[PDB]
This record gives sequence, structure tokens and C-alpha cells, in this order.
Amino acid sequence: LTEIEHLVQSVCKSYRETCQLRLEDLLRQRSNIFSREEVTGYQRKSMWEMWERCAHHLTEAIQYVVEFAKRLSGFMELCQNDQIVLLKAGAMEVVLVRMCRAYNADNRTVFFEGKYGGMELFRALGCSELISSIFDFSHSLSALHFSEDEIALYTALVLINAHRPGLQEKRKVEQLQYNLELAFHHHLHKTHRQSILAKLPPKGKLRSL
Amino acid sequence: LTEIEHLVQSVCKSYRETCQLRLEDLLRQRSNIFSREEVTGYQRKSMWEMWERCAHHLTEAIQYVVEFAKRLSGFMELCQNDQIVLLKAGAMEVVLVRMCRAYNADNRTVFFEGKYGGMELFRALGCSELISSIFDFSHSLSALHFSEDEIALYTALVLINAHRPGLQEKRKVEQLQYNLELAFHHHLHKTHRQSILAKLPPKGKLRSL
Ligand SMILES: COc1nc2ccc([C@@](O)(c3ccc(C(F)(F)F)nc3)c3cncn3C)cc2c(Cl)c1Cc1ccc(-n2cccn2)cc1
Ligand SMILES: COc1nc2ccc([C@@](O)(c3ccc(C(F)(F)F)nc3)c3cncn3C)cc2c(Cl)c1Cc1ccc(-n2cccn2)cc1
Repeated sequence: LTEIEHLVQSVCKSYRETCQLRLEDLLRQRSNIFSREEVTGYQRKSMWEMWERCAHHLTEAIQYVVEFAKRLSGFMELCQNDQIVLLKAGAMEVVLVRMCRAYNADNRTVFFEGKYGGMELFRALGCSELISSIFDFSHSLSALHFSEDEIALYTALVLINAHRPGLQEKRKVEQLQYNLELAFHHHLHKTHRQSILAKLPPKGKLRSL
Repeated sequence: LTEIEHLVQSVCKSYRETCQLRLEDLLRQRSNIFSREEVTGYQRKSMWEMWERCAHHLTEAIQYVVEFAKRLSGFMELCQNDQIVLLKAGAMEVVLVRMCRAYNADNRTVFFEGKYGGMELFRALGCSELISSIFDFSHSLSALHFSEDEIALYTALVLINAHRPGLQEKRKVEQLQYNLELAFHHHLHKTHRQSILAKLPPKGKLRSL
């Protein structure tokens, strides 16, 4: 048990050190909503200006997820190729999961570049259905009321997936995965939160949306 | 006249050396249309996989545009800051103009990753309005039947624009711009193609769409 409970600890600690934006900081800024003047400024930008801003933010978020993977006990031991495949396959899946921390379901806003704004903040993109899916996915995830410890373990499971294609040493990913799934269960039962397992999004929904 | 005509030559030669994809190779591949199986494969990908694909292709195209600017006589002489502002302001405008070369208006398809596909190739993006704009813009530009020499001069004009905000040494951009506009006119007149000037897209349309 001290084995599993130490895995839960190092996973959470690794998440703490790589969460990029602390939860308490995002909640303290909730009342800081973008004004209409500021929304129009975003809407007046060009399609390339908004596409490039979001690409930058996502690329920077992936780096933090790379560090999260680096500090998962056992991930560094996996072969180089398996490290690339797992990251390229699930890094952005973890970023989108992390994005729900920046989402406020009370008013349906998201933290972005200093303040909270709705979907209309991203109109210049021309990706209203994509953005709608991101808001909708975050809204459905917010209804789980994830703790930071639950996001730490859940995101680690999203990353360490033995089924990804291209994995050469599957069985050594299977081991690192089962330990994480069991750690997930131990922490959930010790906090009376096992009822959210049947509510998590399917492995497939994380992507196509 | 040998002064203007040599500017037309070095601009076209610079375009030739930086066109990335040669026109003859794009035309030779027009009959190579994506099959339905291959279209579904693109439509089954994840939102992040397609966004990541397109982002990579666009970034790589910008690099070629950077080289096109480097070889425009006088551009290197401009100050460092003015080089950054001009490129950041018009590099993607030149990429989108160049994209019409990969567009076939006979069947409304575009070359992408080895074959020609319609707008339904990008459905997984969730950016139907944006993509619709790239197709519509390319279709309107295809009706001009640009020669490669005309794209060389026109794109150089799109890049060298004295009106861009942030330009410190405007008058030295004005000089390099006037020479290019006059070169544009000389080549169009000597080829009886001056009638396309009244048909070019406005300076603003190149962006927001
Ligand atoms: C709703 O649309 C978005 N919402 C976002 C909300 C937060 C952040 C975030 O990166 C951030 C960090 C720091 C600051 C700063 F600087 F202000 F503090 N601002 C923002 C952040 C904070 N915690 C985690 N993340 C990731 C970025 C967002 C982005 Cl990029 C978009 C656009 C977008 C999203 C997804 C795809 N996509 C394409 C394919 C799949 N998905 C495309 C575009
Ligand atoms: C219609 O949608 C697209 N059509 C494209 C057609 C061609 C290419 C191209 O880069 C290329 C090169 C090599 C190969 C390969 F691999 F086959 F050789 N394939 C393709 C290319 C060839 N000549 C010039 N270019 C640029 C890329 C395309 C892209 Cl990215 C899109 C998506 C898209 C378009 C625009 C924005 N955007 C965001 C803000 C504003 N605009 C976003 C996404």
C-alpha cells in the first residue's frame, strides 16, 4: 500500500510542479471578465493573428505536459520511441483536460491571456464549431468537480496508454499503466469519490469531438 | 528601362528559387485525386491531429516566404525591425496567395499532402468557415490566371508595403515599393496583362476574410 500511496504522491507532486497555472490563481481571477472593448479587439484581429496566438499558447502548454511526463516514475525508463509516441498521442489530450481548470461553469467563461471571456473571444479564428466543442467538453468535465489530485492521476492515465499505436515495448507500458489505474482507484475510494469513474469521458471522445 | 527590367528579372528569379512547390509538378498531379477511403481517413482524425498538420504545413510555407523576402533587392538593407514587421504583417498573406497555385478551379480541389482534395478533407478541423474562406479566396484568385512571373511581382508587392504599422524608416520602404509597383506595371504592359489590376483583391481582403 505504501507502494501505491507513494505513486499517488509522486504523481500529484509531479502535477503540482508542472500545472503551469495554479488553481487558486485561476479562481481568484474569475471576477476579472474581459470588457466589450477588449472582446472587440480580439474580434478585429486577423485570422492569422488569432490562429498564431492560440498555436503559441497550446505549444507552450504541451511543454508543461512534457515535463509532467518526464517526472512520472517509470516514464523516463521507457524507450525513446515509446516516449515520443505516448507524448505525441496524448500530450494535447492532457492539455484539453487541464483547460477545464480555466473554465467557469457559473457563467460559461474561460481564462485566456489575463481575463475571462466567452466563445465570442475567438471569433477571428473561424473555428466556431471547434471552440464550441472545447467549451462543451470543458463544461461536461467541470460537472465532475475534479480535485487537483484527481486531475493529476487522471491526466497521467490519459498519457500512459498501452493501446497507442507504434508502441514497441507494450508490456512495460502496461505495467506502468496498471499501477496508475490502481493508484487512481485507491485514491478515489479513500476519498469516497469512486462514483465519478462511471462518469468519465470515453477514451475516444478526448480527440475527435 | 534596363533598371526596371532587371528588377523584374531578379524578383522573378528570386520567386523561382523559393516557390517551394513548382507549378509544373502541381499541374502534373491534378488527376491524382484523393479517394473516398482517404477522405474518410482525414475525416476520422482528431481535432488536434488536423490542426497540428495544417499548422506544420503553414509554418513551413512561411519559411520559404522569409527566403523570398531575403532575396528581394533592398529588403536586406532595411533595418532589422522593419524586416520583422513587414514579414510578420505579410508573410502569411503571401502564403495564402501562393496557395492558389495548388488550387484547381475546374473541380474545386486543392493539393494537400500528395493528392488533390476538396473542402471536405478538412472537416475534422472544426473550422468550416475559415476553410470555406481559403477555398473561396483561392477560387476568386484563380480566375485571374496568374502567371508565375505575375505571382512573383504581386507577392513582392504584398510583402513590401509602406503602410504597415510599426515601420520606422517608411521612406526607404516607399522607395523599394515604388520600384516594385512600377516593375509590376512594366511587365504587365509588355505582356498585355494590365487589365488584371482592376481585378486584384483589395489590400484588406487578404487578411480577415
Ligand atoms: C477556448 O479556446 C481556448 N481556450 C484556452 C484556454 C486556456 C489556454 C491556456 O493555454 C492559457 C494559459 C495561459 C494564459 C495566460 F497567458 F493568459 F495566462 N492564457 C491561456 C491554458 C491555461 N491552462 C491550460 N491552458 C491550455 C489556452 C486556450 C486556447 Cl489556446 C484556446 C484556443 C484553442 C483551444 C484548443 C484548440 N484545439 C485545436 C485542436 C484541439 N484543440 C485550438 C484553439
Ligand atoms: C485549404 O486548406 C488548406 N490548404 C492547403 C493547401 C496547400 C498547403 C501547402 O502548405 C502544402 C504544401 C505541401 C504539401 C505536401 F505535403 F503535399 F507536399 N501539401 C500542402 C501549400 C502548397 N503551396 C502552398 N501551400 C501553403 C497547405 C494548406 C493548408 Cl495548411 C490548408 C489548411 C489551412 C489553410 C489556412 C489556414 N489559415 C489559418 C489562418 C489563416 N489561414 C489554416 C489552415
